[PDB]
Amino acid sequence: SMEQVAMELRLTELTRLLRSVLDQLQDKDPARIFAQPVSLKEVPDYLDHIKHPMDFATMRKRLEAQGYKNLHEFEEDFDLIIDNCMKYNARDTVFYRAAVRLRDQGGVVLRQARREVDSIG
Repeated sequence: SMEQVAMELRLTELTRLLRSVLDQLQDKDPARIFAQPVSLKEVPDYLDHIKHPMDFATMRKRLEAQGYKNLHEFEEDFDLIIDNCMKYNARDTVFYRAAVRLRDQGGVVLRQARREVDSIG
């Protein structure tokens, strides 16, 4: 149907906008602390601590399959990156501090992304 096509075009345009959002958030992580999944070879206990691991590469896979239907879903995954790190790592660590700075800087970007998603529809 044409209605199904139109819905698919909207998902594609959302995907474009989320791709640009993802780029902008990841630039706020120049250390690349959040680029890849925590390795279970190097942190064998991780899944005892963290139930839903997340990272920028995993988000990019989901994005490229058009797997985010709305901005809320994408924000949920970004918050997991931050929140997981702030739980596993102590306040005094470079990892925790990196997550705080990512959260603070990413807020700016997400605030305008929400406006854009509502504005364009």
